[PDB]
Amino acid sequence: TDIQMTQSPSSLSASVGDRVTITCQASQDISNYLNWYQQKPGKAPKLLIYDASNLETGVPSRFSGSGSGTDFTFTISSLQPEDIATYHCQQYDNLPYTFGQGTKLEIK
Amino acid sequence: STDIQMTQSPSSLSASVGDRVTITCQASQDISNYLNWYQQKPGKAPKLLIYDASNLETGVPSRFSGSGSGTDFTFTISSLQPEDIATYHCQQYDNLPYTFGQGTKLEIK
Repeated sequence: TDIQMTQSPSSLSASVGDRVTITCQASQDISNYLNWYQQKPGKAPKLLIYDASNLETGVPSRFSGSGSGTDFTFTISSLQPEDIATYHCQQYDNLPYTFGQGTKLEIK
Repeated sequence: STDIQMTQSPSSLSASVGDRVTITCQASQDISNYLNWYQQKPGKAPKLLIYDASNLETGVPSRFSGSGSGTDFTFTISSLQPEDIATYHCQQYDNLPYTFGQGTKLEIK
């Protein structure tokens, strides 16, 4: 009965300056309880956005999140080099707080 | 409140099939037992192995275990198998933002 998180796409390539758009779907209504993490090799995954739309400390304004209920979107308005990473969503409405499969970003 | 910093050790290790694997995570503040351990393989969701410090998640092999409460936590793979080669992380969920250790990458010797 775990909540199924469906994250899209699995990987994508884009150019510096480009808008990057990633989606997650929860298998049932999780209100606004969705986190977005950023992961670089050898480093701790880092939470950038929480409560679907709120930014953490030092997170630049080019990052945003939207959505409520069952459908959520993570956007990077203008891709920068330091943004190359794998991103994961996570719902924290009901335990276990399950994650999406991740999206690996790469430069074109 | 300052974000909780998880200090995970070691960063990487090599061992033989069957070996006991030991990973530790120290929290910068008391997080009671709100600590999970995940396995990360390329292209996949973080897979929950242990939750609330010491509980085995449904369907996960019993060779995976955890202990600790407060600040000092230990994760064990009692006998390393080839399918267990992966990176492992701890994560606290006592308080948003939920924060991860830096990970431990395993390899076969």
